[PDB]
Amino acid sequence: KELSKSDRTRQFIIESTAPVFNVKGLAGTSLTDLTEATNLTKGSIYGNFENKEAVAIAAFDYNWGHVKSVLTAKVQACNTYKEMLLVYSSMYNDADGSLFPVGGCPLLNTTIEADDTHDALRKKAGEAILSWKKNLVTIIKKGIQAKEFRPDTDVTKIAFSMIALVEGAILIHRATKNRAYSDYVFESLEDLIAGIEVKK
Amino acid sequence: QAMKELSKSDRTRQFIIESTAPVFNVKGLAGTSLTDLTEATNLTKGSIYGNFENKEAVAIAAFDYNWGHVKSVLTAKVQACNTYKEMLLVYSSMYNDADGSLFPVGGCPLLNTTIEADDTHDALRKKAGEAILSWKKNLVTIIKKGIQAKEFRPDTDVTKIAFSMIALVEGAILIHRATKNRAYSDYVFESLEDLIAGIEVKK
Repeated sequence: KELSKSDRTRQFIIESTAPVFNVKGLAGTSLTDLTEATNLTKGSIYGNFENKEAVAIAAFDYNWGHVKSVLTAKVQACNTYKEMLLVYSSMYNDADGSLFPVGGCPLLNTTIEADDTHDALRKKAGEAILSWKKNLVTIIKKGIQAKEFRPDTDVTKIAFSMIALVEGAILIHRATKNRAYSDYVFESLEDLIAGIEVKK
Repeated sequence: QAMKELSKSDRTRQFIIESTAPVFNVKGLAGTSLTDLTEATNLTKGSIYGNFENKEAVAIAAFDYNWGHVKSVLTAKVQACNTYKEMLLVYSSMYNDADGSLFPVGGCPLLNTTIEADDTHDALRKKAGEAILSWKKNLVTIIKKGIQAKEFRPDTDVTKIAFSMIALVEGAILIHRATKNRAYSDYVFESLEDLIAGIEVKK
C-alpha cells in the first residue's frame, strides 16, 4: 500500500538530517541544522516528530539500516561462509568510506554519545550489536555444518570478537586518518576466521 | 575583576580540569555547556575563563587529564607484572575491576574523543591520534622485550599485534557500553588473551 504525505515527509526529514546526526551527534545538531537541511520550519518538523530525540532515534535506525543493507548485499554475493565473515574491510575501506553513511559507523557514533546520556538510544545501540552478533552466530554455525569451520568453534566468542575487531579497526582509522593502521586489524580479523577453519 | 586575576593559578586550573573532565568525557565538547562547567566547579564563568581561553582549551586539558589517568593506571599495573605477557593483558582488570572505577567517569576518553572530534574538530582528533600511536609504540616496546626474553617468537608481526590489541580493547569497551553487560565484553578480553598466547614461543 501507499505511503501517506506524513510518511513521506518524515522519511525526507530523516534522509536530510541523518548525516548531520551521524557527524555532530544529538548534542551538536541544532534546530538551525535541522531547518537548513530540510527547508522545513520547526513547526513542520515537530508536527512530524515529537522532539529532537525522536528525530535522532529515527536517524540512527536509518543510518544503521543503511549499513545493514550494504552488509546484506555483500554477504549474499559470497560463495562461502568464510567470505561472508570477511566482507567488512571492503565495506569500510572501498571508495574512501562512501559505502558507509557520512560520519562513519553509526553504531560506534551512537554508543559513545548515548551510553551515559540517552537510555532509549543506548538500548537501540545494544539491540543493533546483539542482532549483528546473532547474524554472525547463524553464519558461523552454517559454516560448521558445511565443514568450513571446526565443530568445537566457540561461536559466541568469535562473533563478539569479530564485532570488536571491526569497530576497533574503524576507531583506529578515525583517530589516525591512516588506513594502513586499520588494515592491520582487518588482517587480524582474517587471521581470527582462518583459525576456526578445518585443516586443509 | 580583582576576582578574575586572583583565581588565575595552577591549583585553580587543575581543580577546574579535575572537576570538569568527567563532564567532558560524558557529554562531549558540544554537549557541555557553561552552566555544566560552573555547576561542576562551583566557580563563576569569570574564574573558569581566567584560567582558560575558552571552552575548547578546557576540553583539551580534560582530554589530557582523562587519558593521562588511563596511562597512569596502565603504567602502574604493567610495573606490577612478572612477565611481558602479563603486561600485555592488564586491560581486562583495568576496565572491569571495582566496576570500572579505575577508568574515568564515562569510559575511554580515546574512544569518546575520537567519535566526536573525528569529523568536527582537528586539534582534538590529532590528540586522539597521537594517543593511539603512543599506546601502540609502548605495546611494540613490550612485545620486542618479550621476544628478546624468549617469551614470544621472533617471527611475530609486532605492529600488527599492537594495533590488534588496541582494537580488541576499544571494541570490548564499545560492546560493554552498548549492551551494559560485561559478559559480552568478557568474550573479547578472552580473545585478547588468545592473540598473545598465539605469539608465545613453542612449548
